[PDB]
Amino acid sequence: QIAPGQTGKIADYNYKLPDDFTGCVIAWNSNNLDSKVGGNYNYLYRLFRK
Amino acid sequence: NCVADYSVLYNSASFSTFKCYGVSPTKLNDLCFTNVYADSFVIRGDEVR
Repeated sequence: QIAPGQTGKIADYNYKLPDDFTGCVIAWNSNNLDSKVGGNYNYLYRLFRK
Repeated sequence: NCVADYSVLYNSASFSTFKCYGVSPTKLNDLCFTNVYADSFVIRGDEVR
């Protein structure tokens, strides 16, 4: 969902990328860095906006 | 002969292939249609393409 012209809860309710982007979206795995055994709930997500 | 609310499906957060062709997925709620045809199915994953 992190690319121009797309939709979705992140693309629509978190962070919109304009249709005329000039740049790069780089991403990697963070399984061994950001996850914990009991669950890492420090990252919050919205599902509802006006 | 009935009112269609496509937001229940579009914002259902349960689908994975909600692609739309010839109509903006966000604009079904505004458009009016003579009829819809809903085709039921059951196919494998690699074949949803």
